[PDB]
Amino acid sequence: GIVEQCCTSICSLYQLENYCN
Amino acid sequence: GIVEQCCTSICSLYQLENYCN
Amino acid sequence: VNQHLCGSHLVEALYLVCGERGFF
Amino acid sequence: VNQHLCGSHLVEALYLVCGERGFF
Repeated sequence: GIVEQCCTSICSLYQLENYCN
Repeated sequence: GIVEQCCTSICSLYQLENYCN
Repeated sequence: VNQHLCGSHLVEALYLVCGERGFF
Repeated sequence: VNQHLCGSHLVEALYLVCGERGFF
């Protein structure tokens, strides 16, 4: 999920945008 | 500048985008 | 630069990218 | 949530928002 993608690995703006309301 | 806007105060995505190459 | 976003830093990044509505 | 971006946290935010080209 988001913690694996952004915390364990490095994520992009577009990936973060996938989790917006 | 950007440090006054984002560090001293709180800045938005759009403000950060103003400083992109 | 440390490009990892964990905990409160991830939450700030999400509020930054998404706006006040925030996220799920 | 601490929404201030200083030092390395500002530089990370800029690399996030802008991409590799980065910023000025």
